[PDB]
Amino acid sequence: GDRVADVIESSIGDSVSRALTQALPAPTGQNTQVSSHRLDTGEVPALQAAEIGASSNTSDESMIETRCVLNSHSTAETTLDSFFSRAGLVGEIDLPLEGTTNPNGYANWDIDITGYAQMRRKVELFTYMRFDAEFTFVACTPTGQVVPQLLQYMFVPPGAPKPESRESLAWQTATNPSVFVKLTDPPAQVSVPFMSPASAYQWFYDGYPTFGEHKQEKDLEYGACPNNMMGTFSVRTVGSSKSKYPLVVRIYMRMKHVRAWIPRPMRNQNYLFKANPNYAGNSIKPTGTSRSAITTL
Amino acid sequence: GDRVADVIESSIGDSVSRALTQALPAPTGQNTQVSSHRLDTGEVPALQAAEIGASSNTSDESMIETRCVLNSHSTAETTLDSFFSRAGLVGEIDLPLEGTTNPNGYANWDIDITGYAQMRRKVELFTYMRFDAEFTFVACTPTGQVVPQLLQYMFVPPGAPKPESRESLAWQTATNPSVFVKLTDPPAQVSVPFMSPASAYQWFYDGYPTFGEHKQEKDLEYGACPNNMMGTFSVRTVGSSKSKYPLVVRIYMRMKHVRAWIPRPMRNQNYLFKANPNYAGNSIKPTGTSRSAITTL
Amino acid sequence: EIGASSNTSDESMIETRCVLNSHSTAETTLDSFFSRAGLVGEIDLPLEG
Amino acid sequence: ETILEVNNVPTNATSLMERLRFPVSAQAGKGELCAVFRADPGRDGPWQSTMLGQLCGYYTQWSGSLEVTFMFTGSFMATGKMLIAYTPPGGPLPKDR
Amino acid sequence: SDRVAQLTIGNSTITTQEAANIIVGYGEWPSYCSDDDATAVDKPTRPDVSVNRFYTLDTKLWEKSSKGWYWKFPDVLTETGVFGQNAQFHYLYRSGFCIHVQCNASKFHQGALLVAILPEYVIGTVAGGTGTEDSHPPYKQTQPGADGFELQHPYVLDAGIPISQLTVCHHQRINLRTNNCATIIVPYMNTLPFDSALNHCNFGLLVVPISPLDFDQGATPVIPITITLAPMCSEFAGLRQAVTQ
Amino acid sequence: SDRVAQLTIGNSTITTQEAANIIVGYGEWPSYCSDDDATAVDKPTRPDVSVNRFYTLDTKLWEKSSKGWYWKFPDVLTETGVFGQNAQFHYLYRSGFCIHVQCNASKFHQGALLVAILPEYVIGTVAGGTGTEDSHPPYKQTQPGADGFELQHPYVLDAGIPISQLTVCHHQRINLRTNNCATIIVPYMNTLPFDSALNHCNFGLLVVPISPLDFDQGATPVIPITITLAPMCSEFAGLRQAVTQ
Amino acid sequence: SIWYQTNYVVPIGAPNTAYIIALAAAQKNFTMKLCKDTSHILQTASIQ
Ligand SMILES: CCCCCCCCCCCCC/C=C\[C@H](O)[C@H](N)CO
Ligand SMILES: CCCCCCCCCCCCC/C=C\[C@H](O)[C@H](N)CO
Repeated sequence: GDRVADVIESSIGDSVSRALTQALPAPTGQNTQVSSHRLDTGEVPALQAAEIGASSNTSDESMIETRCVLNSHSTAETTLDSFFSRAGLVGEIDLPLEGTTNPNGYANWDIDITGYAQMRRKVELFTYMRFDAEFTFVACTPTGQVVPQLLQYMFVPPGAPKPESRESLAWQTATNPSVFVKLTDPPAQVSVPFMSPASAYQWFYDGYPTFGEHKQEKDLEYGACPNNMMGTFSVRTVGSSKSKYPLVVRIYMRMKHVRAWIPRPMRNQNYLFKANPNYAGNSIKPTGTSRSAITTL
Repeated sequence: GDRVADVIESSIGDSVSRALTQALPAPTGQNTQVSSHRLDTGEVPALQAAEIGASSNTSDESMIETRCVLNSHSTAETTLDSFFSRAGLVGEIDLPLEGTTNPNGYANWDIDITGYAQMRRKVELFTYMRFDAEFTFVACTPTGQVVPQLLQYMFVPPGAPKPESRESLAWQTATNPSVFVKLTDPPAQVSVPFMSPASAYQWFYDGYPTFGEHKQEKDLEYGACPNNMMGTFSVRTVGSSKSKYPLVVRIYMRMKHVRAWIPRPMRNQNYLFKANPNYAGNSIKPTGTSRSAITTL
Repeated sequence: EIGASSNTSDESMIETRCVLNSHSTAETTLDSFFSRAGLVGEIDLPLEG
Repeated sequence: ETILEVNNVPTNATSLMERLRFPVSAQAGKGELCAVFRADPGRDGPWQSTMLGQLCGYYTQWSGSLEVTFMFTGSFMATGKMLIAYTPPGGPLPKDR
Repeated sequence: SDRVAQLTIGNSTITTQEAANIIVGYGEWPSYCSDDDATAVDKPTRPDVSVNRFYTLDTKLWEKSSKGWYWKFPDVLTETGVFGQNAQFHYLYRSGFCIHVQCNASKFHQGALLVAILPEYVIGTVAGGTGTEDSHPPYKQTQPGADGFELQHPYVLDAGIPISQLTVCHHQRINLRTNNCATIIVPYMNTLPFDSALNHCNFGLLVVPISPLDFDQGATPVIPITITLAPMCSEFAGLRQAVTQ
Repeated sequence: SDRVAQLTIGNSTITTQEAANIIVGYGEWPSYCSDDDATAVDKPTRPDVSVNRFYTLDTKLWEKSSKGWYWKFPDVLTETGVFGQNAQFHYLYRSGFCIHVQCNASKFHQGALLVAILPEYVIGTVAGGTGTEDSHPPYKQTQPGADGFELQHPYVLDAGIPISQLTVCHHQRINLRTNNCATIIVPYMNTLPFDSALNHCNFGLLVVPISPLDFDQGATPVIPITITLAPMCSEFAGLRQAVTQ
Repeated sequence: SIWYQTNYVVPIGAPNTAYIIALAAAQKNFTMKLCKDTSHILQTASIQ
């Protein structure tokens, strides 16, 4: 029941996203047209204004004398599908016999793919990502030796009970997904869906997850997105007793059906911690290498 | 540009005043129909619920055995036109020769019609009133004697300069309206429009006119509507010298084209001040007279 | 006391907006809830004991 | 609808039936507090006593509206009025009505 | 199908099992201001659910020797919620109201309350008793907030006008044998389409026991009364800094 | 017909005589949330003029040895106006923004500023310098309000990412020979249709002098920079008591 | 949270105290996702 003119003539409730742009097919590189000399006034395609924040709309047809070039170079290798569907190391778990880390035949590894710099920097180019994945578990001895041993790879989502030992009752995998493998067999390989409560993962969360006063005590919460905590990956030696082969499981993740939003500046400083864009402020390095003089190369 | 359903299905901006009622013509009193005996169950027109806040919808056709009466009694004397178009005293100004009130041949009287109880209580039955008026000035001597004297009746609206004496330069009435009369002639009588900035006068203003802290110092502002302060009525003896006839001007106001909103309880206690519903709390009187016993008349 | 459950809504109890729910009921099926291999037995064939 | 046991105060054996109903006595009329409980089904609290709170343990993510039905188990001549408020997130424990 | 009611507006809901009916004040529903009637050119903000919802003020105890209480509108909601911040941040205001008064008691209690809406309930003074002093009421008593103020002389409503004729305004009666709620829906009443919420009060809400509460000891002696009220069709205009008074 | 602009939204108006143009962020205009994309069933309040209007935060002085400043959004407007009360009174929030940065100087001054919008500008620490400590930034520095916070290491934007590649986000450049304003229109950016204004910050606004300010003495040495920003297409949902942090 | 709006009123003879029974459910728009193994029930080993 709308009667006044201040609500009939309104734009409130306009859910349609008005865009200035339009994605057009670019299967090949842009071709070049033939260009001649211009000796005129008024039109100046070389003078720009970067103050507008836009980029140069210039060409080489407008700036030099060019020939017709038919470009048959494909733009198919710069897709996200090709750039990210390359299995990289995201984790590495050791099941030693003795020591300090995991001397009791089991190990839990909380999923963060931000422990090795090669795959981190490649995903931290973007702010939001939505992808399926394919994990692959390459288990072996420190020496690389392959051994006849049976393992159990359990996925423990959030809320589910983490196993406290090797003979714990969570390994029964009644509703949790698990995988059994021999190491004499090939590496395991499972495909995974997009499992977050949000429409995408996000490697940078500018804010705090919990309400309340924010003191120096619980300051470690800054940047923690629980929409990214997909849980825990556990691994044991299937048995009632101690094994005799030390083991190392390496995890290799490959994305599929990738979508990404909001590119960022790529990191030029060295990572130091996980899920934390900290740096060494004493040893700041330039993102390039130096000269001695600007006139001499 | 309305797209969501939470704004298409809305009633926001519905300016039409949805009323449950309808004014129908009632020129005469309601006629009576013939009624008989009823000896039935289910229908009980005498049992009501005043808890609903409504009034009894009963009849005498439903409660006694009645005859057909054709009522030819008119409802034309209870109109506001008839009830208020009766000229009553609203003010009384004295122009004595000596004394304390106005010994200098002029007198200003700020317009409030709430100085005599007979016309006040009759307008204070309502909360809002919008009317034209007709003022009438009956000037004479204390003894009632009529004398050959010329007067000037100036209306001084708000903002306009009040006259400080008889020979002041505001009496020149260049844009202000004035009236000259002899007292040997009939009473003056001018018609007046509805002159307020609001859509109606209001005899009760529940609030303060000025912003700011409200202390005991400026507590007299409570109830002051400046939408009712139509100004000042001034009167002098036209002359450069002192008169010799003492005078009393009486003002008699009559409404026309009356409209009124929101009836109120009529006052049962005595007025004490102007524009102020105060009472003597020690001598509270009932709005009726008493008995000695409820069983004996 | 009837033993039935509340037939109420949020359309009847608060002022709501049109929400088009595209959440699937396909994971609460018995097919999905039970087709998950779990341990039901464990047998030991020792040498002695 | 199954029983949401708000009065999860007792711990011993005999008073485990006290845990399914919370009391309503006469007060001084100053708008006091009767009871409070979180609206989180999978969290450890009153909802563990509900089928919703036990099936949601077998799942990791949930979405939708909830119902809470309160039934008065007092005399027919008893009468009263109560305010059952839902405080969305961010809201601390209210100190007053 | 009349003694039960569910008043749903916004994110709030009042259920009643012992209602009488709903009174609509002067036969008009609350509404928004037309373009014919408006004068201010600013576009008003119309927040539809954050301020149009039920608020709950405080409780008053109906004792034997209770005389009555009044609550001035919209002074009740100028320190309460998103309504009372917009009223501070804006200069103008326009809303109707749905008032709801609750008083529950047994079938062995008895009493009656008159719940009336009096527009422009200007307050008077006892003039020192003698009638000589042109005294004026304080700000504590004129606009007392949501804790209300009690009447000293409820026969004359502390203004010289009698309680008997107050049923010419809106009213319902809370008879503890018959009902425990009273719903009055009030439109906007003013000579002006808009006015300031902090200086002008549009009406007052009177709650007066005409019949005294009575019960035999053994029963519950504490019988509260709670005022519960919703703005309706609210509008705000004229935006500047926040001022309280 | 490009160097002049009048940005009118609400009861506010910014005139410019030395503009470049208006940047629309990622080619999307601010909008409201669809029924497909929404999940919360509550009806959101959409106040159209009381919060969609230009606010003016504070001034920063461009000196010779200035390094840069950042302002986190919507932390700038949580203690300011009718916007910052609804954000307190509600749990959710959704709005775009129109940022406007002013820096006026003569035709004998020179300098350049980069004015960039970086989403999810997470802040890093120097790790004690050595790189051994997993230190974390305080609340003063993460969310500093409308008085902003200055950068210590602006080459890496205090997050280990270089200033050079920041022109892949939204940006304009304030070249004192060419312009004195920079208008960026930002949509709502989140994985979620709604989020809380008090815990999550959607983006940061970086203001960095790439070229140092220079003038000969005799001129005016005080060159302020003022941030002026309007919410657009704002929406609120989930009403409870007001909480500040 | 549950607050006394008015009071719990009772006549002579009837009991001065009662009890309320809460009954929780869900609605037609409720959905669950990503099946796991429950955590708020554990088991002491050595069944039989
Ligand atoms: C049988 C074993 C299957 C194991 C399946 C593991 C599920 C993992 C899903 C991929 C999660 C994406 C990466 C997670 C988010 C981010 O790296 C961090 N949590 C946030 O910095
Ligand atoms: C030549 C002389 C003409 C005099 C005309 C006088 C104009 C008066 C217009 C009628 C005003 C209505 C009465 C005024 C309002 C109330 O009585 C009080 N001011 C408020 O209590």
